[PDB]
Amino acid sequence: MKNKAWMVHRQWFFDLPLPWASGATTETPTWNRKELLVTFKNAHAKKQE
Amino acid sequence: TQLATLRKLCIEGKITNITTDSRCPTQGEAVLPEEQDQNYVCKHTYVDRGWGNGCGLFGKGSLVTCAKFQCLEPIEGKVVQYENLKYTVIITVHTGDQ
Amino acid sequence: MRCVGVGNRDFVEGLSGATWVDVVLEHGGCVTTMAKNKPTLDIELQKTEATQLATLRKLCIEGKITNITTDSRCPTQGEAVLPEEQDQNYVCKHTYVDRGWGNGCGLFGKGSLVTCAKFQCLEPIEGKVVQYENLKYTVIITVHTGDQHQVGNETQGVTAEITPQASTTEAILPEYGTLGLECSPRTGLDFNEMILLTMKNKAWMVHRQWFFDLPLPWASGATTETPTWNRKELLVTFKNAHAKKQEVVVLGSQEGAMHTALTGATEIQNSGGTSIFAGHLKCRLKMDKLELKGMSYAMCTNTFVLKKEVSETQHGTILIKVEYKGEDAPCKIPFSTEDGQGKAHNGRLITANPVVTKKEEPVNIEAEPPFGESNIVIGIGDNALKINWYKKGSSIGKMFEATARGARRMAILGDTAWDFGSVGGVLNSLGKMVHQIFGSAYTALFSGVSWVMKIGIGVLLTWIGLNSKNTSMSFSCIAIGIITLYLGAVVQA
Amino acid sequence: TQLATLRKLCIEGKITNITTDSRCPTQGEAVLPEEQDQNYVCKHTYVDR
Amino acid sequence: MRCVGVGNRDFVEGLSGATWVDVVLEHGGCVTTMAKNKPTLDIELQKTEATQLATLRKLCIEGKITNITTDSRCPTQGEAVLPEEQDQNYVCKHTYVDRGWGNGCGLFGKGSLVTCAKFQCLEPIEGKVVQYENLKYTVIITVHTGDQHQVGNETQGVTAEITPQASTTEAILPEYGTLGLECSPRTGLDFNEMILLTMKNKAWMVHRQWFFDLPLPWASGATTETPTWNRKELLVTFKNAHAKKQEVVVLGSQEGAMHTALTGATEIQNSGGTSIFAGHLKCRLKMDKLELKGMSYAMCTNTFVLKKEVSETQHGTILIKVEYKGEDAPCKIPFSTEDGQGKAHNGRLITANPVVTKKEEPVNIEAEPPFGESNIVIGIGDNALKINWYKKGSSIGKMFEATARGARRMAILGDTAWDFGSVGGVLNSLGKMVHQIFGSAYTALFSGVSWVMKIGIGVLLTWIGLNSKNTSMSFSCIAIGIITLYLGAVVQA
Amino acid sequence: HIVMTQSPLSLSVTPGQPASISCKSSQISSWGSDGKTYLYWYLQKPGQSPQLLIYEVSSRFSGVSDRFSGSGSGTDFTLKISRVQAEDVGLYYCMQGLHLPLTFGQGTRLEIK
Amino acid sequence: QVELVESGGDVVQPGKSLRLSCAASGFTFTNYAMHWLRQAPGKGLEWVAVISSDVNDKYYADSVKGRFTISRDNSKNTLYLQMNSLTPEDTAVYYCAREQAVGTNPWAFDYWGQGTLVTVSS
Amino acid sequence: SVALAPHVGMGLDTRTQTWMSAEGAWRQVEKVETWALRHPGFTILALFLAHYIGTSLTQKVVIFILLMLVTPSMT
Amino acid sequence: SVALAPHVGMGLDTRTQTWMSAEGAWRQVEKVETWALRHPGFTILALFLAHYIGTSLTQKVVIFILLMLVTPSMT
Amino acid sequence: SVALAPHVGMGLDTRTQTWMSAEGAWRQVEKVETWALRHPGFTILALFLAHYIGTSLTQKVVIFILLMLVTPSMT
Amino acid sequence: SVALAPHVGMGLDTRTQTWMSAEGAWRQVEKVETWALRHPGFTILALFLAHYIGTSLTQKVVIFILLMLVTPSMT
Ligand SMILES: *[C@@H]1O[C@H](CO)[C@@H](O[C@@H]2O[C@H](CO)[C@@H](O[C@@H]3O[C@H](CO[C@@H]4O[C@H](CO)[C@@H](O)[C@H](O)[C@@H]4O)[C@@H](O)[C@H](O[C@H]4O[C@H](CO)[C@@H](O)[C@H](O)[C@@H]4O)[C@@H]3O)[C@H](O)[C@H]2NC(C)=O)[C@H](O)[C@H]1NC(C)=O
Ligand SMILES: *[C@@H]1O[C@H](CO)[C@@H](O[C@@H]2O[C@H](CO)[C@@H](O[C@@H]3O[C@H](CO[C@@H]4O[C@H](CO)[C@@H](O)[C@H](O)[C@@H]4O)[C@@H](O)[C@H](O[C@H]4O[C@H](CO)[C@@H](O)[C@H](O)[C@@H]4O)[C@@H]3O)[C@H](O)[C@H]2NC(C)=O)[C@H](O)[C@H]1NC(C)=O
Ligand SMILES: *[C@@H]1O[C@H](CO)[C@@H](O[C@@H]2O[C@H](CO)[C@@H](O[C@@H]3O[C@H](CO[C@@H]4O[C@H](CO)[C@@H](O)[C@H](O)[C@@H]4O)[C@@H](O)[C@H](O[C@H]4O[C@H](CO)[C@@H](O)[C@H](O)[C@@H]4O)[C@@H]3O)[C@H](O)[C@H]2NC(C)=O)[C@H](O)[C@H]1NC(C)=O
Ligand SMILES: *[C@@H]1O[C@H](CO)[C@@H](O[C@@H]2O[C@H](CO)[C@@H](O[C@@H]3O[C@H](CO)[C@@H](O)[C@H](O)[C@@H]3O)[C@H](O)[C@H]2NC(C)=O)[C@H](O)[C@H]1NC(C)=O
Ligand SMILES: *[C@@H]1O[C@H](CO)[C@@H](O[C@@H]2O[C@H](CO)[C@@H](O[C@@H]3O[C@H](CO)[C@@H](O)[C@H](O)[C@@H]3O)[C@H](O)[C@H]2NC(C)=O)[C@H](O)[C@H]1NC(C)=O
Ligand SMILES: *[C@@H]1O[C@H](CO)[C@@H](O[C@@H]2O[C@H](CO)[C@@H](O)[C@H](O)[C@H]2NC(C)=O)[C@H](O)[C@H]1NC(C)=O
Repeated sequence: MKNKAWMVHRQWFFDLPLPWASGATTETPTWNRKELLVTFKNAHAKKQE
Repeated sequence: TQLATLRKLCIEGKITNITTDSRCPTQGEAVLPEEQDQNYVCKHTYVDRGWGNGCGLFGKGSLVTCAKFQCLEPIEGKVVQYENLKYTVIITVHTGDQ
Repeated sequence: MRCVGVGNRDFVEGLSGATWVDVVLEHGGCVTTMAKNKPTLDIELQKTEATQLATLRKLCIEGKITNITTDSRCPTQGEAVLPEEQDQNYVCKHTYVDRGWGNGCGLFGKGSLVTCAKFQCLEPIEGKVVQYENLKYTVIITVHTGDQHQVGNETQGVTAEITPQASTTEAILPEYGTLGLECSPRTGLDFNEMILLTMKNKAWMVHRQWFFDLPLPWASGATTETPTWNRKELLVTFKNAHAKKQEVVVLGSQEGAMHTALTGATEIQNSGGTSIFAGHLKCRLKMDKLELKGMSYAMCTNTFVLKKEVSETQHGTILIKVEYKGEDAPCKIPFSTEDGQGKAHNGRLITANPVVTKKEEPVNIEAEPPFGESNIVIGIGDNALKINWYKKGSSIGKMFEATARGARRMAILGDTAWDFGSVGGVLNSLGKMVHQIFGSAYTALFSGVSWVMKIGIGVLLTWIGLNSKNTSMSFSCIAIGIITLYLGAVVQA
Repeated sequence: TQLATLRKLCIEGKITNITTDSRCPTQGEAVLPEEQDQNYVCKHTYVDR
Repeated sequence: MRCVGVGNRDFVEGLSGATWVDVVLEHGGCVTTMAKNKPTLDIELQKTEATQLATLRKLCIEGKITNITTDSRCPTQGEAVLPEEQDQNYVCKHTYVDRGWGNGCGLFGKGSLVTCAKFQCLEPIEGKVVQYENLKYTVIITVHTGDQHQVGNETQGVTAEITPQASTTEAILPEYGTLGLECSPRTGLDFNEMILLTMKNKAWMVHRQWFFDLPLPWASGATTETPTWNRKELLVTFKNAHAKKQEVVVLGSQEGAMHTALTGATEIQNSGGTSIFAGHLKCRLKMDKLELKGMSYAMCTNTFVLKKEVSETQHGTILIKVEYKGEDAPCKIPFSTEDGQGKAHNGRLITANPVVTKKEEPVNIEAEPPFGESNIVIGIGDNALKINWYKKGSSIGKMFEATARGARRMAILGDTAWDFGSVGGVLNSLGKMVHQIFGSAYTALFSGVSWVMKIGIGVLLTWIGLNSKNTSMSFSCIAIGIITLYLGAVVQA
Repeated sequence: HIVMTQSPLSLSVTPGQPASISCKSSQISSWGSDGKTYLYWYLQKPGQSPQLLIYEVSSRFSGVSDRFSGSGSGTDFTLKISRVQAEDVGLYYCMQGLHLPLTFGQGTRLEIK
Repeated sequence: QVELVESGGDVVQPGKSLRLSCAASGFTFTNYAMHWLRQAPGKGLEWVAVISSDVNDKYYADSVKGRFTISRDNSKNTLYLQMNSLTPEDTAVYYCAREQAVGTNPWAFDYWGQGTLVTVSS
Repeated sequence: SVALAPHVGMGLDTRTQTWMSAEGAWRQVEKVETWALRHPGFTILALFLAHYIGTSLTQKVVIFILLMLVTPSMT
Repeated sequence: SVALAPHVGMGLDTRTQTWMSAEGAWRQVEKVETWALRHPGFTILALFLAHYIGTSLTQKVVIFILLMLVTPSMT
Repeated sequence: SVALAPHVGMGLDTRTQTWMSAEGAWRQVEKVETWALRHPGFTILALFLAHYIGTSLTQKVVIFILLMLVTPSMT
Repeated sequence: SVALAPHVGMGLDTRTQTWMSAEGAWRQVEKVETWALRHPGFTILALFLAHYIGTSLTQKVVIFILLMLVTPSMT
């Protein structure tokens, strides 16, 4: 990430709460769990943003 | 020497297009045409609707909001195979050099 | 009638003493207060806004490392010192390395090494605090005038404003008189022990001790062009690899970590004035100076026609939108709710006095019918149209939902929910005081417990109570466990 | 009279343009540009090679 | 070596007097047969295909209704009759309808009413059977030769056609002798209980009785253009709403219901030849005439170099690929294995004895290294190629995996798993007899039980075993509970 | 613009006899993504409108008699009739659906000998 | 059970435009791609034009490209063909072919219309 | 025919995947779950029946579960 | 799929005869009857289970009936 | 870090929804599930400890649950 | 969030120093100290619970420590 590179366990890497794409060099990747970064606020039940 | 990208996670993000389609309190679930799109992150919630909202039935309606999602600065998760790995050992003799 | 459809709307239908009733105004929903021969006005606490804010303390999330300098020391000559260590904006750290003739030292051993990095921080958190000097609650009051566009309209009503400097105010309703309104803005919410931290553009509302106990560098927030960070080591990492030298890393941006830390804290609007949209206000309503519109009007004598079919508000109250279609313009409307297969009258109006102000405009009636089948006559005589609407549910269901609503109100408002709709008296006040003491102890010894641990402790306590052979305390443990379970199942909205 | 519809549910479908992509072991999931289209139904699987 | 990479292969290694070993082919996995002095070859039942299929019964899937004719009698006398009733093409039904002076009948009362429509069927479902005479099995055999392009190459192989009339066809391998196949094709998927459901160009191998028990109307089964259909009453739904009259409505198209009623059947490709692809075959391998090429060749003394990096397969084979660099082409490749610089030779060549047949023709070797460090020496002298390897695993893990594989085979194959790779023996005969008897009884008991009902009944029966203490525990639990859970966790193949 | 060439132009056969019609393509009509071959066979009965007999190379269409069966893999496809009846008079136009400007063949003719 | 009936066919002099109409019944029209096909007397079947499920997408045969126009009035459940600059060669029996009910091709023919005759001559 | 006679457990068993295996493995379980969530009172009735017929902690549970499996799927 | 959830017993009941009320009445019973005629061994298994899980005669009868009604209904 | 010690339980409850309510709750509970599924031997260790320290079933269960909740959280 | 479940104990130990070793260790231990100093009544609650569930001093101490470690971490 960024410029620094670490060395992590395989299961630890696979078990992270972040969206992931297959990493197959596609110009536009497909994120599997996009809800882990986006919050859907709803204030006193009239609309959500 | 060479690395393959097993799976990319990502940290930042951006929400581009936001669209909402509500539904009347008892007519059922709410559906948006872009829900089936893979890069739209949708979520269903409940709201209350009435004649103030132009609905005609007083109750708890269904509301869904879809936001187009593209992600910035991803993590790469590169994996190395034993195909090309190079250990390097340096050996020095006690030559008594200056 | 305004705010008919709001989930949290609840009637306050009892006046006492000099025609005054207490009521706790909350941002969630409105109050449909009723009285005998008084207009049935609706009250919302619209918004609480803070005009001026002071910067109590700035935390910060990002950062940058500008100048990096290291001065090592020989293995036994002692500690390592850099001239910029005493500078307040240089984050230094001492470590040990091994030195020898390869390093030109002359003694083989473990030396001392210190690295100092100049630190300035980008995009800080602000941590603004509001004082009661200038705080402005805003209450909008709407009368059940039976207007054509009144059904759910959120942008028509009389506005009253309540500063802690001048709490008492008067709402001059257009034709129904002036609504005396006596509130307590200073005690609605504990604005003293709360700081409105503003990072990026979003502003939350957090506890004071929680804000002060955070692992981030802070400056005093005194509007200095260059602030002084107290704990700069909480953002900067000093890596040392197999003990030969150390380097300095600024360790990213804590913006996402803050967004994770901030779960359970209500968000606030920050654009323009930092208007808040959470919290409640306690008020006393004095409705002695309330006339009723058109008490001297005559009774209408022509057939009506429906415009929109009758529909049920989720509190079992029917909105009826009728068109007069009669030649005597201001004469009021007769409304009689004839019960099933009989002349019995077990239902009542909620709109205090329905009057057709103009022939053209359709006025909208409010009725709360009996639980069973009921025909609500809304005309004068034999030509009176008969609206038939059938209500589902019984009195027991209404009692259960009222009990649940009261339980949630007590859970959210605490001891304050004891005087919502209070008519006075000694029973209510005594109950309020007793519950205040009990809740004080309860919150004091359950403070800071997540909902998972709350429900776990509740089940553990009720199991302890079930297995105790001391009835006097076995019942008490079971009661405490039940209350703890109910709260833990509700705490987070 | 004057009935308002709110749901159309299908019975007779028709599958067109079947496309496949495959990748080596430990090289990520297969990605296909047609995934980000409403009309496309796409299912992953595992193959040996 | 067309067997490498499938992930379903399983190595048969035994041999007996007259060198015959019987193995079982399942259309999914490819067998590998190693021996002391016989070249290890691999076998895969490619495709089982039948020909000249007869049509046993024809099923209608949808209908069209025309010529609705009705007739009623006067009430309280006779019963409605219609000449069209006796016609085979017409579906009819009798109901009672109220009649009176309004309907023209003299006397009031219920009267019979018969409606006859024309059932002209459409979209038939043919059900085809196959006799054992025309069933044909094709078998592909390849010896491990170390050719350049022979790693999992599905195309190149030797084909032997096996039919029940002549089931002892022997393959003639080039330069390797003749591998003799003497197999019984009568056993396998019993094709006396198979009806092929050719329904809109998709076939299936369903059970015979289940096909006969399909409620859909069935035809005679002969080849005609206007076949008469029996049991037409259940695909047209007569509706007598109220009592004035009855209508006639065709039910609809049963294709979607059929597809979900076939949710457990096995699909087979039906285009031209009805080439079934699911099934299994038991075959004996008579390897008496079979020889290995170049046993008498001299050894190679030159440099060996990898041309493709060694990569372990799923089952532990590593697939070494090397190319000779010497001048003596018709030569034998040496081999050596050392664990920790000790010549324990704890390895094995799944290839018999790889030999170079041309100077610079690449050859590929399939070796099985031990479970720890394994230095592999190919050439001789100081230029010996040294392939370091490390098979990650444990010996007990391999035994557990082999036991699981055998259990899966015993779950799929009824009892022929006891003959899979069974090198003669008397113990295996007793095992097969016992398993045959007990499995026949067990399947007669658990005929047609659900994927989840098997698990539920197994749990219940193992609980019963753990309860009873009259030495019924030992047989009930072990014999039914564990077996039934294991089966019900596997049945949905 | 794949042009379809049919081998027979007139097929006079007695009833109760087989018949083989060939429709040879100028290019393999095998769609790569799915591996299917899009070749269709229509029959316009005299004084009628064309029907659809085999909606693929060998998967016959609904309502078609039992005897109509096709074959062919890349360019040499066949239409096999097992036993010719008196209704088989018509024009067996083959077609390729692989490419958008789809083109029919000239179409053979079948008559009773 | 589906019924495709032609309309609009009549005599016409060369150069005079004509609009053909294909009335549809027996199925939901808006979900089906439709085609126009013609058979000149004594000549092989020749496909003319195709309109897909979405109204905007259309294609024409190059021999007739730039001379015809195909339109879909799916609200009325009918198909429209606009023939312009007709040639004495452009005389044939014209058909209206539905999309395939079952299969893989986005465009195929399964049911053919009754057929209309248009004659371009002087 | 009607989707009430599937070829689930009877007959042959092979190594190849049977038609619509993964889609229909949990079909009846999903049906039972959705029926139970749509009609909750029968859970109360089944509890009553089990607790008032032949009660012993194994029988009282097996009868309840068996009835809760019978009624929805039988429908 | 869809056939597993018939619109039976939902609650709206009227004088007018419903759809397929004559044929779709005994459909579920005939399914179980055909299944029982086709698979006889599970009858013996159910008899054994009812005998060894039921201490009372009524318990045995109820267990046997429910076992017969649950497995064909399940599949 | 700051992500530890969320603003939960500070006694500022209000009618309006807070920040990241449902997501925060279920992430806090699901961290333990993911960690416990990742490393299964500590279940055996915790069972051993809570069995050799606990003298009654209630104490054993309480200690086992508390260990299984401490470890993924202290890690 | 991701800050939960750090990469600790994955069995990848090496001679070289890891990422944020001392800071990570002492922050993980100091979170509990800060939370326990912030809210002191839960000490009384935990003492009560661990005293009325524990029957021996060892069990009481263990349960008290485990509660005091669970709560700041589960929060
Ligand atoms: C998500 O949200 C973004 C923005 O929020 C949307 O972005 C749209 O991008 C398109 C271009 O890709 C914009 O179209 C431009 O519209 C200009 C407005 O002119 C007219 O506007 C009216 C509406 O008032 C339309 O009805 C007309 O049809 C016109 O479009 C238009 O002038 C412009 O064209 C000009 O510039 C281009 C570029 O130089 C020239 O090629 C062209 O010839 C002409 O000179 C564009 O067409 C559109 O306005 C944007 N939408 C906005 C700003 O709200 C995305 O579309 C949204 N959806 C997705 C999936 O991302
Ligand atoms: C932290 O680290 C940063 C950078 O890493 C340091 O930034 C230094 O900034 C000063 C200016 O504020 C830079 O001085 C410039 O030096 C130029 C080099 O010219 C000569 O260099 C030699 C060394 O090789 C010196 O010995 C001479 O004395 C000269 O400086 C010099 O040309 C330049 O002056 C020119 O430009 C200015 C601006 O236009 C004119 O006013 C001037 O007349 C002349 O034309 C500057 O003086 C210095 O180079 C930077 N250091 C670097 C890049 O390493 C900070 O000083 C560090 N410390 C702190 C506390 O921040
Ligand atoms: C889904 O699947 C379908 C079918 O399976 C695909 O359908 C394709 O549709 C396009 C048009 O939408 C077809 O394009 C046509 O290609 C013709 C090929 O001619 C040459 O092909 C070579 C490649 O071998 C090219 O390199 C040349 O440049 C040529 O294009 C082409 O001749 C034709 O154009 C001609 O006809 C049109 C209409 O008559 C004229 O307007 C045009 O001027 C020209 O005369 C088309 O461009 C394509 O053939 C179809 N493919 C198949 C397999 O049927 C879809 O594309 C798939 N995808 C989607 C999203 O639907
Ligand atoms: C909520 O209340 C506001 C204000 O009372 C409503 O706005 C009103 O909207 C109506 C039309 O919906 C306007 O009527 C129009 O008036 C003009 C000028 O008199 C006339 O020319 C038109 O023909 C029409 O009659 C009305 O003026 C307007 N009132 C204002 C702007 O003060 C609003 O509709 C109500 N409802 C909602 C959902 O907001
Ligand atoms: C599976 O087996 C087939 C058949 O053995 C392999 O096909 C063979 O491939 C090789 C190289 O790809 C062909 O050799 C070539 O010969 C031509 C003409 O001499 C020459 O110009 C090339 O440079 C190359 O040497 C060989 O002819 C061909 N044999 C055939 C088609 O029968 C195939 O490669 C094997 N593997 C796979 C994955 O299919
Ligand atoms: C059954 O119905 C068909 C169609 O409704 C009838 O066929 C019609 O017969 C009359 C003469 O009796 C013709 O004029 C019509 O053209 C026919 N319609 C067609 C063929 O579609 C038929 O007569 C009816 N009766 C029988 C016994 O078949």
